[PDB]
Amino acid sequence: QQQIQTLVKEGLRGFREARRDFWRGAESLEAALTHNAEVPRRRAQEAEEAGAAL
Amino acid sequence: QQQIQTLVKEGLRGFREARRDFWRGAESLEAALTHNAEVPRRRAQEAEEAGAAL
Repeated sequence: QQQIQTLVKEGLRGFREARRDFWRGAESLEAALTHNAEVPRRRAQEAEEAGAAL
Repeated sequence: QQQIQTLVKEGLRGFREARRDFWRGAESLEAALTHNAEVPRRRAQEAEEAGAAL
């Protein structure tokens, strides 16, 4: 109950916190790499706006 | 015929060359100051294009 129960119950919990927050970061970065890429060549205000999001 | 005829005939001729070329420069600069001023605030490719003409 000290070691193995605690580990199963609440010993993976901050690894799983960090991992879901971390893949959330890459979800948003995957989306903003797309966003960064949808910039027309003529544009400059869209370029700095897209690039700030990236 | 040496001095006063020559001066009347062809003695003002390079002053008048320089002056009409010079007011021509300011005609085009008056027009390009207008041109420089017709730039929408959103724009950056129009800004550098207008500004190069100025």
